[PDB]
Amino acid sequence: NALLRYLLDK
Amino acid sequence: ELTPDQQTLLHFIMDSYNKQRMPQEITNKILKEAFSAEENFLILTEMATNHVQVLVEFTKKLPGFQTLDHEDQIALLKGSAVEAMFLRSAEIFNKPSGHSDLLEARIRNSGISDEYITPMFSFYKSIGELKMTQEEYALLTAIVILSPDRQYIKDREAVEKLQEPLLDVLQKLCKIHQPENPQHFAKLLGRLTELRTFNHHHAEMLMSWRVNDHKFTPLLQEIWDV
Ligand SMILES: COc1cccc(-c2ccc(NC(=O)C3=C(C(=O)O)CCC3)c(F)c2)c1
Repeated sequence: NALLRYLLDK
Repeated sequence: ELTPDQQTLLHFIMDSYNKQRMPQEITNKILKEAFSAEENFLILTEMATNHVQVLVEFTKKLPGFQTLDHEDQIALLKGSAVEAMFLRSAEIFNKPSGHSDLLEARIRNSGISDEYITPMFSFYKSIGELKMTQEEYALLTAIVILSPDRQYIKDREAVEKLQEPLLDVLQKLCKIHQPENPQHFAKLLGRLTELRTFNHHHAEMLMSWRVNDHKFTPLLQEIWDV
């Protein structure tokens, strides 16, 4: 879930 | 009878819910592109992609969400994605009708059969009869996202504590906006039950698309575990 974590963390 | 703190909650959720877009570029395509299963699915892809970006932005701002365990954060996000998307589609559907017919025709011709598509539109009509205000759609969306019942949640009580205040708020709003129908709140929760049947329905949609050789873009693949 790199992409989802990336969007939640920006 | 919203509390001061409830009214603050409500403003915050409302501010976040309308910090949105149907980007103009996707509207332009809906109303202007060529019409084939191929183009229509590309448009649908863009629409789904926008819904998911919107969902992520809304989710991260929900009070308390940042305090949650980081794997639970993802489990809530993935667990809510289908439900939240179709609720937002229902809101939109129920807001011109030429624009609506053209969009509906695209969705009905985006590479899978009408038995997969009709149930969405019956649901949009069903919830539409309820005449919900924007505040009701926003709180319901928050309640869908902060569900303590989703698969894989490690700390369900922490999520329940964030969901409870929203349900209290929604109950009061139902009495403010529909004072003459005291079953309104109960009806909203009955439509949530209806909404949950889309999880299985969505998975069958994806399966039909993929047998038909359609591919999904990166964000959709991740959110829906394709
Ligand atoms: C590309 O992958 C998939 C897979 C499964 C469902 C969908 C889908 C289905 C329906 C909609 N949208 C709508 O039905 C409607 C509106 C909207 O999204 O804004 C408004 C009217 C109806 C939508 F935006 C996306 C996409």
